[PDB]
Amino acid sequence: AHIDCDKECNRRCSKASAHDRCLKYCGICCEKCNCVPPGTYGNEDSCPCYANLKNSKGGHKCP
Repeated sequence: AHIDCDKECNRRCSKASAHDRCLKYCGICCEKCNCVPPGTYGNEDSCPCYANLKNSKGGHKCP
């Protein structure tokens, strides 16, 4: 089922300069892979669904 990547991301970038560009972006990445890791770090591994989610350049396209 769909997870609250918005309500969750709301924390990831709860105080991020781009509280929007971040969340928003997550609002999409979520669709790509319903994964929301804690804070920000290697934790990604935990949720590769979104981790593996990168661009062509090979950089984290998602926040």
